[PDB]
Amino acid sequence: NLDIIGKRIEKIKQEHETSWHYDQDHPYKTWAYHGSYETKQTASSMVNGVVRLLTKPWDIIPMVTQMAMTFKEKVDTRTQEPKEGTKKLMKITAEWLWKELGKKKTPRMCTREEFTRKVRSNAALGAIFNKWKSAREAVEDSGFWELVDKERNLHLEGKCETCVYNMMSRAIWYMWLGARFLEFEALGFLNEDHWFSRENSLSGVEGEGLHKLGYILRDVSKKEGGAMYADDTAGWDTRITLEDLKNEEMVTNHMEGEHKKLAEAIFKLTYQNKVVRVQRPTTVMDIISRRDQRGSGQVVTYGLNTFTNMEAQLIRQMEGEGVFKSIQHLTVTEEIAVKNWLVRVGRERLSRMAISGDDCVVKPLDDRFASALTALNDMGKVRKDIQQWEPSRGWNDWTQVPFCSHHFHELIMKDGRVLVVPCRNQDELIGRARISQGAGWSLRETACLGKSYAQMWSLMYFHRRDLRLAANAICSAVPSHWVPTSRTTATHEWMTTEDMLTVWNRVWIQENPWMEDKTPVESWEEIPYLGKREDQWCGSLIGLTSRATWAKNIQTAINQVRSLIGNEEYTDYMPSMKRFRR
Ligand SMILES: c1ncc2c(n1)C[C@@H]1CC[C@H]2N1
Ligand SMILES: [Zn+2]
Ligand SMILES: [Zn+2]
Repeated sequence: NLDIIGKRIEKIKQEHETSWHYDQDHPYKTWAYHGSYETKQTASSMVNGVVRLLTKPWDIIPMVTQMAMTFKEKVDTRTQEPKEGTKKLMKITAEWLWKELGKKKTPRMCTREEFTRKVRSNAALGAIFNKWKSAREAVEDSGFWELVDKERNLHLEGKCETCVYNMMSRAIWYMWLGARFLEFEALGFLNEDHWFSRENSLSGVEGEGLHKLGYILRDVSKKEGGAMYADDTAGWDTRITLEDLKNEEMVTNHMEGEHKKLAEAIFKLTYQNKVVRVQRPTTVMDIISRRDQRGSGQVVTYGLNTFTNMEAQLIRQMEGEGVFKSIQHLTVTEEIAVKNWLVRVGRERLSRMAISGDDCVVKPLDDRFASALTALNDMGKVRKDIQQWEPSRGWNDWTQVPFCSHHFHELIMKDGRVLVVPCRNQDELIGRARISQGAGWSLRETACLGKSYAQMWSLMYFHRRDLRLAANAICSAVPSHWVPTSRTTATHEWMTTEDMLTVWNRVWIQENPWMEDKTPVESWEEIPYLGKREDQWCGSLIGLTSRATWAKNIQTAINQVRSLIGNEEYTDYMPSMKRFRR
């Protein structure tokens, strides 16, 4: 309690000495509350005019148009302590999992140099405004690094002064760039050195890319066993227990010297004890604390979610296979059985899973897994939209399994070769491409963001008639040499000025380990579409009068956008499609 968080609390007390008051009408039940102080401030979604002018039929589709318009009483809930048997299962599994992940890796600190480079090419590290304008400026000023230095030496002393969260089924905890640096220095290696790659972790998909995920699910489907299970957790980040945070901290057992000490401080002082500031309209700032739940940087959150999800799913697999009988208590001989299972078949059981943070697909040895719920429920990983003790429903076909907001189609090229392609409802794709975030977008910057969406569609969603046509239209409407951009940056092969046919050949043929025949594709007409009925099932407007008029008159839409942008060098990509090729 207050000995680890007090210093942080004390410091804030003073910067607002004119405003401090222990409010008696505070709305917190599960968060420990400390005090309040005076503020008065808040980021709505803006429309991308380039993409909207080239997607006119979707102007009358509410599922698209409603996306651009516009629970914190789930952050304020509590998880129960798991039973002794559960805690033992988790500790044995976590110990074994860090050793496996460590066999072909070496923990190490990330550098000021590495951090500086990340900030100087716009990765969302969730920082705040103050003393310097942007992150770009703070990193070049040596005063910052003295602030970082002061904190760094405070952490080696086992104490914290400035590592405080700012709150804003989503909840994002921004920190000041300094606290973010120290998190990255100690734990950045998990992402920077690919601990959750499929090669390293067997269950993981870190860095794999949307073009690989379907091939990975088809490889899991080839294993002998039961249905494919894809159970979503209800508010995963809020169900992370203090026992979870303690098993995650065991990565420090593989560290040495300074690194070990810096990493122990991040886990102890910032993850297993937290200090947060929250906007309350009644407008004040509330200084609240709690020991459990996930509140880390988004990138460390991804890696530790993947770890604890891999652990939870191996234990659910152990329950289905009868490795242990009850979660109340692991006997002496059950412990040795669990250890022996892990050593004997643990790596095989990891390969039966695809795990992306809180998102999983599991192909267990058989369907006993469906009704193996005691460990999963007692660890607090309660399933979404199903009653606590109702057996999971599994999927019989890998092409129907949801994963990372997609499903996957098997698509045969006219030349016999097999593509496994990513897909989702087309209203979701079009609605997202019509949205920008933040202020001060020039017309050129708005055009370059539209071009980023268009090139992603050409590479990932070429098989959707409407998206291949709209992607060609946007790329024809934006000057040929203008560089695609984003403001928060899977593997993004579409972020390039290289010709998209050359990039398609590299991704889907040359570098595709599931494609034996490396014969290059010479034109977009060799690249197939879904069946027309399947395209309609997944949200295509093919067949509607609105869509026919849009396609027939597309040059008029392209020319409207070219007229707004002005007298620039453009390329016509529409003749890459059979119907515009005369
Ligand atoms: C153990 N620890 C770290 C690494 C390896 N093995 C293999 C390759 C070369 C360096 C890095 N990746
Ligand atoms: Zn600190
Ligand atoms: Zn589909």
